[PDB]
Amino acid sequence: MKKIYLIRHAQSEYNEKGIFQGRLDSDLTPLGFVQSRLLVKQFEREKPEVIITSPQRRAYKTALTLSDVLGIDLIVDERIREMSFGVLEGRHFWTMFEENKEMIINWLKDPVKYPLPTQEDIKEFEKRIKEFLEDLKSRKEKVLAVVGHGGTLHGLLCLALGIGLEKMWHIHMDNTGISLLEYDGERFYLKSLNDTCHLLVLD
Amino acid sequence: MKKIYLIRHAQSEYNEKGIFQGRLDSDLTPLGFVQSRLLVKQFEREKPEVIITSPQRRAYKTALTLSDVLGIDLIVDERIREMSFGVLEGRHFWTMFEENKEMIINWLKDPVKYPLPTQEDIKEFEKRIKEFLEDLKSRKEKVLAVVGHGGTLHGLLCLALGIGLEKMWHIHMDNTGISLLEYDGERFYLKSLNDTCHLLVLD
Repeated sequence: MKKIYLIRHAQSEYNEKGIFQGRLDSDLTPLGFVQSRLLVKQFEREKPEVIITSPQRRAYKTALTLSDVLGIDLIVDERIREMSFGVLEGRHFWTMFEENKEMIINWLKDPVKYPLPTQEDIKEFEKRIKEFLEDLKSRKEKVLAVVGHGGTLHGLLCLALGIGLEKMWHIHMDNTGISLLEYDGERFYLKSLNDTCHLLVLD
Repeated sequence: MKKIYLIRHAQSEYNEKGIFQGRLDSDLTPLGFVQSRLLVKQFEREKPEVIITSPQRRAYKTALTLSDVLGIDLIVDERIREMSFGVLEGRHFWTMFEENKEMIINWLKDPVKYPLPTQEDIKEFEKRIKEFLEDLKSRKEKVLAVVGHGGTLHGLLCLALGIGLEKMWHIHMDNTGISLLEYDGERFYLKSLNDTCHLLVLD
Protein backbone atom coordinates (compact mmCIF):
# COMPACT_ATOMS: atom_id res chain seq x y z
CA MET A 1 0.00 0.00 0.00
CA LYS A 2 1.04 3.64 0.55
CA LYS A 3 3.14 4.44 3.64
CA ILE A 4 2.78 7.99 5.00
CA TYR A 5 5.27 8.86 7.74
CA LEU A 6 4.03 11.90 9.64
CA ILE A 7 6.93 13.67 11.36
CA ARG A 8 6.58 16.52 13.83
CA HIS A 9 9.34 19.10 13.26
CA ALA A 10 12.37 19.28 15.54
CA GLN A 11 12.60 21.50 18.62
CA SER A 12 12.23 25.24 17.95
CA GLU A 13 13.27 28.14 20.22
CA TYR A 14 9.69 28.82 21.21
CA ASN A 15 9.09 25.10 21.98
CA GLU A 16 12.12 25.09 24.31
CA LYS A 17 10.76 28.18 26.07
CA GLY A 18 7.27 26.73 26.38
CA ILE A 19 5.71 29.57 24.29
CA PHE A 20 2.45 29.07 22.27
CA GLN A 21 3.78 29.62 18.69
CA GLY A 22 1.25 29.02 15.89
CA ARG A 23 2.09 31.37 12.99
CA LEU A 24 5.19 32.67 14.80
CA ASP A 25 8.32 31.34 13.15
CA SER A 26 11.22 30.71 15.52
CA ASP A 27 14.38 28.86 14.47
CA LEU A 28 15.42 25.34 15.42
CA THR A 29 17.52 25.14 18.56
CA PRO A 30 20.93 23.44 18.48
CA LEU A 31 19.09 20.42 19.90
CA GLY A 32 16.55 20.67 17.09
CA PHE A 33 19.34 20.37 14.51
CA VAL A 34 20.71 17.34 16.36
CA GLN A 35 17.26 15.71 16.45
CA SER A 36 16.90 16.30 12.72
CA ARG A 37 20.21 14.63 11.97
CA LEU A 38 19.30 11.59 14.13
CA LEU A 39 15.95 11.35 12.37
CA VAL A 40 17.84 10.38 9.23
CA LYS A 41 18.64 6.96 10.74
CA GLN A 42 14.98 5.91 10.66
CA PHE A 43 14.93 6.23 6.85
CA GLU A 44 18.28 5.16 5.40
CA ARG A 45 17.10 1.65 4.52
CA GLU A 46 13.59 2.47 3.25
CA LYS A 47 13.93 5.95 1.74
CA PRO A 48 10.76 8.05 1.31
CA GLU A 49 10.18 9.01 -2.33
CA VAL A 50 9.06 12.55 -1.40
CA ILE A 51 9.18 14.79 1.68
CA ILE A 52 6.35 17.30 2.05
CA THR A 53 6.84 20.10 4.59
CA SER A 54 5.17 23.06 6.25
CA PRO A 55 6.84 26.27 5.00
CA GLN A 56 7.42 27.39 8.62
CA ARG A 57 11.14 27.36 9.34
CA ARG A 58 11.07 24.87 12.22
CA ALA A 59 9.44 22.35 9.83
CA TYR A 60 11.33 23.26 6.66
CA LYS A 61 14.73 22.95 8.28
CA THR A 62 13.82 19.54 9.75
CA ALA A 63 12.68 18.34 6.29
CA LEU A 64 15.80 19.81 4.68
CA THR A 65 18.14 17.75 6.84
CA LEU A 66 16.40 14.62 5.59
CA SER A 67 16.10 15.83 1.98
CA ASP A 68 19.77 16.73 1.84
CA VAL A 69 21.31 13.79 3.67
CA LEU A 70 19.22 11.18 1.83
CA GLY A 71 18.77 12.89 -1.55
CA ILE A 72 15.00 13.19 -1.57
CA ASP A 73 12.78 15.69 -3.35
CA LEU A 74 11.29 18.29 -0.98
CA ILE A 75 7.90 19.90 -1.54
CA VAL A 76 6.55 22.82 0.51
CA ASP A 77 2.82 22.89 1.23
CA GLU A 78 1.22 25.84 3.00
CA ARG A 79 -1.82 23.74 3.83
CA ILE A 80 0.07 22.05 6.72
CA ARG A 81 1.32 25.26 8.38
CA GLU A 82 0.43 25.36 12.04
CA MET A 83 -2.96 26.50 13.26
CA SER A 84 -3.03 30.20 14.10
CA PHE A 85 -3.72 31.13 17.71
CA GLY A 86 -4.31 34.83 17.12
CA VAL A 87 -3.84 36.97 20.22
CA LEU A 88 -2.45 34.07 22.24
CA GLU A 89 0.63 33.54 20.07
CA GLY A 90 3.87 34.41 21.83
CA ARG A 91 2.55 33.75 25.32
CA HIS A 92 3.98 31.33 27.84
CA PHE A 93 1.62 28.40 27.75
CA TRP A 94 1.60 27.38 31.43
CA THR A 95 1.26 31.02 32.52
CA MET A 96 -1.74 31.20 30.21
CA PHE A 97 -3.18 28.00 31.63
CA GLU A 98 -2.98 29.29 35.21
CA GLU A 99 -4.89 32.42 34.23
CA ASN A 100 -7.45 30.57 32.06
CA LYS A 101 -7.63 27.00 33.40
CA GLU A 102 -11.13 26.28 32.13
CA MET A 103 -10.55 27.80 28.69
CA ILE A 104 -7.48 25.62 28.11
CA ILE A 105 -9.02 22.49 29.61
CA ASN A 106 -12.14 22.87 27.47
CA TRP A 107 -10.04 23.46 24.36
CA LEU A 108 -7.96 20.32 24.92
CA LYS A 109 -11.09 18.23 25.59
CA ASP A 110 -12.84 19.39 22.40
CA PRO A 111 -11.27 22.22 20.32
CA VAL A 112 -14.16 22.15 17.87
CA LYS A 113 -16.82 22.98 20.46
CA TYR A 114 -14.48 25.14 22.58
CA PRO A 115 -12.07 26.97 20.26
CA LEU A 116 -9.69 29.49 21.75
CA PRO A 117 -10.43 33.22 21.40
CA THR A 118 -9.19 34.57 18.05
CA GLN A 119 -7.80 31.22 16.93
CA GLU A 120 -8.03 30.22 13.28
CA ASP A 121 -11.56 29.25 12.30
CA ILE A 122 -11.79 25.53 13.02
CA LYS A 123 -13.87 24.84 9.90
CA GLU A 124 -11.31 26.64 7.75
CA PHE A 125 -8.54 24.68 9.45
CA GLU A 126 -10.39 21.42 8.82
CA LYS A 127 -10.92 22.34 5.17
CA ARG A 128 -7.24 22.94 4.39
CA ILE A 129 -5.94 19.77 6.05
CA LYS A 130 -8.75 17.68 4.50
CA GLU A 131 -7.73 18.88 1.04
CA PHE A 132 -4.10 18.08 1.78
CA LEU A 133 -5.13 14.57 2.87
CA GLU A 134 -7.23 14.05 -0.27
CA ASP A 135 -4.17 15.02 -2.31
CA LEU A 136 -2.02 12.55 -0.38
CA LYS A 137 -4.46 9.76 -1.28
CA SER A 138 -3.91 10.56 -4.96
CA ARG A 139 -0.14 10.85 -4.94
CA LYS A 140 1.82 8.28 -6.87
CA GLU A 141 4.57 7.59 -4.34
CA LYS A 142 4.49 4.37 -2.31
CA VAL A 143 6.45 5.87 0.63
CA LEU A 144 6.14 9.58 1.62
CA ALA A 145 7.21 11.71 4.63
CA VAL A 146 5.17 14.68 5.86
CA VAL A 147 6.99 17.14 8.18
CA GLY A 148 4.44 19.21 10.03
CA HIS A 149 3.20 20.67 13.30
CA GLY A 150 1.31 19.36 16.27
CA GLY A 151 -2.03 20.78 15.21
CA THR A 152 -1.87 19.82 11.56
CA LEU A 153 -0.41 16.33 12.06
CA HIS A 154 -2.83 15.45 14.87
CA GLY A 155 -5.66 16.83 12.72
CA LEU A 156 -4.57 14.77 9.71
CA LEU A 157 -4.60 11.59 11.84
CA CYS A 158 -8.04 12.39 13.23
CA LEU A 159 -9.43 12.86 9.73
CA ALA A 160 -7.69 9.81 8.24
CA LEU A 161 -9.18 7.59 10.96
CA GLY A 162 -12.56 9.34 10.92
CA ILE A 163 -12.59 10.25 14.57
CA GLY A 164 -13.03 14.02 14.14
CA LEU A 165 -10.95 17.01 15.19
CA GLU A 166 -12.71 16.86 18.56
CA LYS A 167 -9.97 14.32 19.36
CA MET A 168 -6.93 16.18 18.05
CA TRP A 169 -5.49 16.89 21.52
CA HIS A 170 -6.17 13.36 22.83
CA ILE A 171 -2.89 12.30 21.13
CA HIS A 172 0.66 13.56 21.38
CA MET A 173 3.73 13.89 19.20
CA ASP A 174 7.16 14.93 20.48
CA ASN A 175 9.72 16.81 18.38
CA THR A 176 10.78 14.59 15.41
CA GLY A 177 8.24 12.02 16.57
CA ILE A 178 7.19 9.71 13.69
CA SER A 179 3.72 8.27 13.15
CA LEU A 180 3.17 5.83 10.30
CA LEU A 181 -0.17 6.01 8.52
CA GLU A 182 -0.92 3.43 5.84
CA TYR A 183 -3.51 3.84 3.09
CA ASP A 184 -4.80 0.94 0.97
CA GLY A 185 -6.77 2.86 -1.67
CA GLU A 186 -9.90 2.99 0.44
CA ARG A 187 -9.11 3.52 4.12
CA PHE A 188 -6.33 4.32 6.55
CA TYR A 189 -4.52 2.31 9.22
CA LEU A 190 -2.45 3.86 12.03
CA LYS A 191 0.60 1.70 12.55
CA SER A 192 2.45 3.83 15.10
CA LEU A 193 2.27 7.15 16.93
CA ASN A 194 5.11 9.29 18.25
CA ASP A 195 8.08 7.02 17.61
CA THR A 196 11.27 8.74 18.90
CA CYS A 197 13.52 5.69 18.83
CA HIS A 198 16.19 7.68 16.98
CA LEU A 199 16.61 10.02 19.97
CA LEU A 200 17.38 7.28 22.55
CA VAL A 201 21.10 8.04 22.25
CA LEU A 202 20.45 11.46 23.82
CA ASP A 203 19.19 9.90 27.10
CA MET B 1 -0.88 11.54 36.46
CA LYS B 2 -1.30 7.77 36.07
CA LYS B 3 0.89 6.15 33.38
CA ILE B 4 -0.66 3.07 31.80
CA TYR B 5 1.69 1.16 29.48
CA LEU B 6 -0.24 -1.16 27.22
CA ILE B 7 1.93 -3.99 25.88
CA ARG B 8 0.90 -6.52 23.27
CA HIS B 9 2.21 -9.98 24.12
CA ALA B 10 5.30 -11.42 22.43
CA GLN B 11 5.17 -13.52 19.28
CA SER B 12 3.29 -16.82 19.60
CA GLU B 13 3.38 -19.77 17.20
CA TYR B 14 0.01 -18.95 15.65
CA ASN B 15 1.11 -15.31 15.11
CA GLU B 16 4.29 -16.44 13.36
CA LYS B 17 2.28 -18.74 11.07
CA GLY B 18 -0.49 -16.27 10.33
CA ILE B 19 -3.25 -18.31 12.07
CA PHE B 20 -6.36 -16.69 13.66
CA GLN B 21 -6.04 -17.50 17.40
CA GLY B 22 -8.47 -15.78 19.78
CA ARG B 23 -9.15 -18.11 22.73
CA LEU B 24 -6.62 -20.65 21.42
CA ASP B 25 -3.37 -20.82 23.33
CA SER B 26 -0.11 -21.30 21.45
CA ASP B 27 3.24 -20.80 23.15
CA LEU B 28 5.82 -18.10 22.45
CA THR B 29 8.32 -18.71 19.66
CA PRO B 30 12.07 -18.32 20.19
CA LEU B 31 11.66 -14.78 18.85
CA GLY B 32 8.82 -14.11 21.31
CA PHE B 33 11.11 -15.06 24.17
CA VAL B 34 13.80 -12.62 23.11
CA GLN B 35 11.21 -9.90 22.52
CA SER B 36 9.97 -10.43 26.10
CA ARG B 37 13.50 -10.07 27.35
CA LEU B 38 14.17 -6.92 25.30
CA LEU B 39 10.99 -5.27 26.65
CA VAL B 40 12.70 -4.59 29.95
CA LYS B 41 14.86 -1.92 28.31
CA GLN B 42 11.80 0.33 28.09
CA PHE B 43 11.36 0.38 31.87
CA GLU B 44 14.86 1.54 32.84
CA ARG B 45 13.87 5.04 34.02
CA GLU B 46 10.11 4.62 34.65
CA LYS B 47 9.54 1.26 36.43
CA PRO B 48 5.94 -0.01 36.60
CA GLU B 49 4.71 -0.69 40.14
CA VAL B 50 2.55 -3.60 38.91
CA ILE B 51 2.07 -5.67 35.75
CA ILE B 52 -1.43 -6.89 34.86
CA THR B 53 -1.74 -9.69 32.30
CA SER B 54 -4.18 -11.70 30.31
CA PRO B 55 -4.18 -15.31 31.57
CA GLN B 56 -3.44 -16.72 28.11
CA ARG B 57 0.03 -18.19 27.87
CA ARG B 58 1.48 -15.88 25.20
CA ALA B 59 0.55 -12.88 27.36
CA TYR B 60 1.40 -14.42 30.75
CA LYS B 61 4.88 -15.52 29.67
CA THR B 62 5.69 -12.12 28.19
CA ALA B 63 4.58 -10.41 31.39
CA LEU B 64 6.38 -12.91 33.63
CA THR B 65 9.71 -12.08 31.97
CA LEU B 66 9.15 -8.40 32.70
CA SER B 67 7.93 -8.96 36.26
CA ASP B 68 10.86 -11.28 37.03
CA VAL B 69 13.56 -8.92 35.77
CA LEU B 70 12.04 -5.79 37.28
CA GLY B 71 11.07 -7.57 40.50
CA ILE B 72 7.44 -6.49 40.66
CA ASP B 73 4.13 -8.24 41.16
CA LEU B 74 2.34 -9.86 38.24
CA ILE B 75 -1.45 -9.90 38.53
CA VAL B 76 -3.70 -11.91 36.23
CA ASP B 77 -7.02 -10.56 34.97
CA GLU B 78 -9.40 -12.67 32.90
CA ARG B 79 -11.12 -9.58 31.54
CA ILE B 80 -8.33 -8.79 29.03
CA ARG B 81 -8.17 -12.27 27.51
CA GLU B 82 -8.53 -12.05 23.77
CA MET B 83 -11.85 -11.70 21.98
CA SER B 84 -13.26 -15.08 20.92
CA PHE B 85 -13.59 -15.52 17.15
CA GLY B 86 -15.60 -18.76 17.47
CA VAL B 87 -15.33 -21.29 14.67
CA LEU B 88 -12.82 -19.10 12.80
CA GLU B 89 -10.19 -19.63 15.50
CA GLY B 90 -7.46 -21.79 14.04
CA ARG B 91 -7.90 -20.73 10.40
CA HIS B 92 -5.03 -19.42 8.30
CA PHE B 93 -5.90 -15.74 8.14
CA TRP B 94 -4.84 -14.96 4.55
CA THR B 95 -6.54 -18.10 3.24
CA MET B 96 -9.72 -16.98 5.02
CA PHE B 97 -9.44 -13.49 3.55
CA GLU B 98 -9.16 -14.70 -0.07
CA GLU B 99 -12.28 -16.85 0.39
CA ASN B 100 -14.24 -14.19 2.30
CA LYS B 101 -12.77 -10.84 1.23
CA GLU B 102 -15.94 -8.88 1.96
CA MET B 103 -16.52 -10.48 5.39
CA ILE B 104 -12.99 -9.57 6.50
CA ILE B 105 -12.89 -6.08 4.97
CA ASN B 106 -16.20 -5.16 6.58
CA TRP B 107 -15.10 -6.57 9.95
CA LEU B 108 -11.89 -4.53 9.86
CA LYS B 109 -13.78 -1.38 8.82
CA ASP B 110 -16.42 -1.71 11.56
CA PRO B 111 -16.39 -4.87 13.74
CA VAL B 112 -19.43 -3.69 15.71
CA LYS B 113 -21.64 -3.40 12.63
CA TYR B 114 -20.05 -6.38 10.85
CA PRO B 115 -19.12 -9.00 13.46
CA LEU B 116 -17.59 -12.23 12.27
CA PRO B 117 -19.67 -15.44 12.42
CA THR B 118 -19.75 -16.92 15.92
CA GLN B 119 -17.47 -14.20 17.33
CA GLU B 120 -17.81 -13.06 20.94
CA ASP B 121 -20.82 -10.82 21.41
CA ILE B 122 -19.47 -7.30 20.99
CA LYS B 123 -21.56 -5.92 23.86
CA GLU B 124 -20.25 -8.54 26.27
CA PHE B 125 -16.71 -7.85 25.00
CA GLU B 126 -17.15 -4.13 25.52
CA LYS B 127 -18.56 -4.72 28.98
CA ARG B 128 -15.59 -6.70 30.31
CA ILE B 129 -13.04 -4.28 28.75
CA LYS B 130 -14.87 -1.23 30.14
CA GLU B 131 -15.05 -2.75 33.62
CA PHE B 132 -11.34 -3.50 33.42
CA LEU B 133 -10.67 0.10 32.38
CA GLU B 134 -12.79 1.48 35.22
CA ASP B 135 -10.80 -0.56 37.73
CA LEU B 136 -7.64 0.84 36.16
CA LYS B 137 -8.74 4.40 36.94
CA SER B 138 -9.27 3.53 40.62
CA ARG B 139 -5.95 1.73 41.14
CA LYS B 140 -3.46 3.33 43.49
CA GLU B 141 -0.33 2.70 41.41
CA LYS B 142 1.07 5.71 39.58
CA VAL B 143 2.78 3.58 36.88
CA LEU B 144 1.59 0.22 35.60
CA ALA B 145 1.83 -2.06 32.59
CA VAL B 146 -0.96 -4.08 30.99
CA VAL B 147 0.08 -7.08 28.86
CA GLY B 148 -2.71 -8.06 26.53
CA HIS B 149 -3.90 -8.92 23.05
CA GLY B 150 -4.64 -6.96 19.91
CA GLY B 151 -8.42 -6.97 20.37
CA THR B 152 -8.44 -6.13 24.05
CA LEU B 153 -5.68 -3.53 23.96
CA HIS B 154 -7.01 -1.79 20.84
CA GLY B 155 -10.43 -1.83 22.50
CA LEU B 156 -9.17 -0.33 25.73
CA LEU B 157 -7.49 2.45 23.71
CA CYS B 158 -10.69 3.15 21.80
CA LEU B 159 -12.76 3.39 24.97
CA ALA B 160 -10.23 5.54 26.83
CA LEU B 161 -10.18 8.03 23.95
CA GLY B 162 -13.95 7.87 23.45
CA ILE B 163 -13.76 6.89 19.78
CA GLY B 164 -15.77 3.66 19.92
CA LEU B 165 -15.00 0.01 19.26
CA GLU B 166 -15.87 0.64 15.58
CA LYS B 167 -12.28 1.90 15.25
CA MET B 168 -10.52 -1.00 16.99
CA TRP B 169 -8.97 -2.30 13.77
CA HIS B 170 -7.92 1.16 12.63
CA ILE B 171 -4.84 1.00 14.89
CA HIS B 172 -2.11 -1.61 15.07
CA MET B 173 0.25 -3.08 17.68
CA ASP B 174 3.13 -5.38 16.94
CA ASN B 175 4.33 -8.11 19.32
CA THR B 176 5.66 -6.43 22.50
CA GLY B 177 4.60 -3.06 21.04
CA ILE B 178 4.04 -0.55 23.85
CA SER B 179 1.44 2.22 23.93
CA LEU B 180 1.53 4.79 26.74
CA LEU B 181 -1.87 6.04 27.93
CA GLU B 182 -1.88 8.74 30.60
CA TYR B 183 -4.83 9.37 32.93
CA ASP B 184 -5.25 12.65 34.82
CA GLY B 185 -8.22 11.71 37.01
CA GLU B 186 -10.68 12.92 34.41
CA ARG B 187 -9.59 11.88 30.92
CA PHE B 188 -6.97 10.05 28.89
CA TYR B 189 -4.14 11.17 26.56
CA LEU B 190 -2.41 8.78 24.13
CA LYS B 191 1.33 9.51 24.23
CA SER B 192 2.54 6.70 21.97
CA LEU B 193 1.26 3.77 19.95
CA ASN B 194 3.14 0.61 19.01
CA ASP B 195 6.59 1.59 20.29
CA THR B 196 9.06 -1.21 19.45
CA CYS B 197 12.27 0.72 20.08
CA HIS B 198 13.48 -2.13 22.34
CA LEU B 199 13.55 -4.42 19.27
CA LEU B 200 15.88 -2.15 17.20
CA VAL B 201 18.85 -4.37 18.08
CA LEU B 202 17.27 -7.25 16.14
CA ASP B 203 17.02 -5.43 12.78
